Amino acid sequence: SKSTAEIRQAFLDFFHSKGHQVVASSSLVPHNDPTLLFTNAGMNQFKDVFLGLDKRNYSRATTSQRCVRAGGKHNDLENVGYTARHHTFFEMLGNFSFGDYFKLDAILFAWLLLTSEKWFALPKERLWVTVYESDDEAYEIWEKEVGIPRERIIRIGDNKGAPYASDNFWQMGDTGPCGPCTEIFYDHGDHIWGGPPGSPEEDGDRYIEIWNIVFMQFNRQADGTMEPLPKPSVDTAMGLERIAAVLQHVNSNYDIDLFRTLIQAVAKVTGATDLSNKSLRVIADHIRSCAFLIADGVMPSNENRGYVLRRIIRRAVRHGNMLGAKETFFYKLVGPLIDVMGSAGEDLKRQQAQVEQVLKTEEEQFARTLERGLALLDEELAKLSGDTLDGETAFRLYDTYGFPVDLTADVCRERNIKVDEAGFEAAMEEQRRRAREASG
Ligand SMILES: Nc1ncnc2c1ncn2[C@@H]1O[C@H](COS(=O)(=O)NC(=O)[C@@H](N)CO)[C@@H](O)[C@H]1O
Ligand SMILES: [Mg+2]
Repeated sequence: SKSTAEIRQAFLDFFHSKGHQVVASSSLVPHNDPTLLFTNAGMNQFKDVFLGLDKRNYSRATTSQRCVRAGGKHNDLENVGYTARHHTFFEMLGNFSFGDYFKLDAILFAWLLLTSEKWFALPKERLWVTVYESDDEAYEIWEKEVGIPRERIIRIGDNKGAPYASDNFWQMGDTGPCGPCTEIFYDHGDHIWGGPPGSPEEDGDRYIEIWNIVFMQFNRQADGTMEPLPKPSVDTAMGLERIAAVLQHVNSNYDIDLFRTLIQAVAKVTGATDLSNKSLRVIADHIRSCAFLIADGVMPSNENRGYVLRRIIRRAVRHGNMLGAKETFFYKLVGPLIDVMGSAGEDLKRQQAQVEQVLKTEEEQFARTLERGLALLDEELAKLSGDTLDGETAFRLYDTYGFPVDLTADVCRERNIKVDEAGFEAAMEEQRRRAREASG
């Protein structure tokens, strides 16, 4: 089959022949907005280009952007380990048109790359597409120009039950370029639970969203009002891991080449006994986020981005501990991570030791309170009559043991236990008021 690295190459090449300028992936730290926690999409570095504020010598580009969706408007952290298609760290294979080609060529390029016997050649019967309800052009293009069956062109209205809370209307974040979009889904077939988009069981992992194609029409200014973009443009992202799963004839992103090997490296250093465990996937994912974030200059901390990183690190250590890790293990996964990435882990080779060091200190510190905190937790769980852990307990784990609220929640989740988040909030606010009183 085509390997992950081969797929990334083919994609960039294909769009290069179609006149797309290959641009280097930006860092996970976004200096284009301070507003933004981490790079969450390939279009981020081109945000101001779509607006017309930032000007380039190319009218189309193509990138393989590294993204972390662990925060803000794009937060997939809690999905990690429960689906076979979600990561914190993942790569977006995307093509961009700035004032150049619009819908017809955008859809044509996508179909060509996916279906062509000469490129990488998915079964046509398997593919499904979605369009925004109002998008008649897109529908007609798929139906007439491409030749897709009407039964497989699902229209999606503002179906999240707010104007337009739509899977087919994509917005950058709180502000920025946006517009209706069309998505390409692949059927991994009958054995997986799940139905097509717009269907009750649309969330299930059978029909996977491979490629989103956003027709950039509008800009969201500040206030809610939606001004038009100077020139209609195209923004697409195909998930490298998800398409690799299709091409490599697997169903889970965690069965693709680089995850097969990465999970084995996790089993080695944790003493894990079976390779089909939730925690192995979680750790394999988290090492990608943490290692790359640090390599891009994010130092673990208690403030802002550093804290999100710290949280992910600690959550990963917690899983390793559960698997039976006898000693510091997390930093040992940097090496194997560098191998299974190669071209894409460039910056990560430069600093390897700096990253291994940061990840080592971090785990070494959390381990100082980890197991004692887990005991505190287990005690309190037994005292529980109900399915909800009191907020005071959650606050104690945070205040004393350095357990981020979501980490505690992740532990309780595995036992069908909720954590009373209102109480945690109350306890947290009560300390801010004590700090405010004492300090004045
Ligand atoms: N958490 C995630 N883990 C793995 N892959 C993801 C994740 N989120 C998105 N992707 C992949 O990236 C693709 C694009 O993401 S998208 O939000 O739907 N669309 C966009 O980001 C638009 N900005 C396109 O420029 C998706 O189709 C999916 O294949
Ligand atoms: Mg989506």
